[PDB]
Amino acid sequence: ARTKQTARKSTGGSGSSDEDVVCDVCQSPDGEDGNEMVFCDKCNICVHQACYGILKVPEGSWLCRTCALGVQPKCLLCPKKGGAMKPTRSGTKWVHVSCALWIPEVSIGSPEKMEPITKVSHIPSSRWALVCSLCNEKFGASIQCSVKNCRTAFHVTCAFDRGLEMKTILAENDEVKFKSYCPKHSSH
Ligand SMILES: [Zn+2]
Ligand SMILES: [Zn+2]
Ligand SMILES: [Zn+2]
Ligand SMILES: [Zn+2]
Ligand SMILES: [Zn+2]
Repeated sequence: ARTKQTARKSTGGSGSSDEDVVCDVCQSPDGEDGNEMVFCDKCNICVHQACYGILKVPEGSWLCRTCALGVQPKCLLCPKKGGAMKPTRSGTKWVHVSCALWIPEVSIGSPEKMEPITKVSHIPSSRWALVCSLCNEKFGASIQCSVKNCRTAFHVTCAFDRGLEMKTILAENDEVKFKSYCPKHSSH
């Protein structure tokens, strides 16, 4: 499959194939050791292996789940269509991987496969009650700024699309903490 590669040829020039391409899930621009950035050959999103559950990069074509099934579903947790999505346990509904990761109560189940997406019902009612301060659509679940006593709310996908600071911290047991910061509190 087509992957984003960073290296320097003997011909000179840039050291990256797709310089403006980021992972659709975590928006990082770089592949990592054992963690290639793989393109979907239909919708052209690029995703880390570890962000989407790609155990091994296929030598042939690769399609994301929604393209492989020929569907364009909405996310249960936000109003955005398109992007890296995974199905619920029974296959009837779909959730953005980023929404699932950044909303704490959502479960991924298998770290290797990054699916099924479960425990959506464990999201407390307060996240559904909030109105995203970025798009103002009374739909889906919103998270809040990690700053002390800042309760500005936003969808995960809206946070990514509007340039908010979305931070991941890696700990020694290989768990990952997911933090988010409103515009006023973002570092950049
Ligand atoms: Zn990623
Ligand atoms: Zn696709
Ligand atoms: Zn979503
Ligand atoms: Zn929103
Ligand atoms: Zn804030």
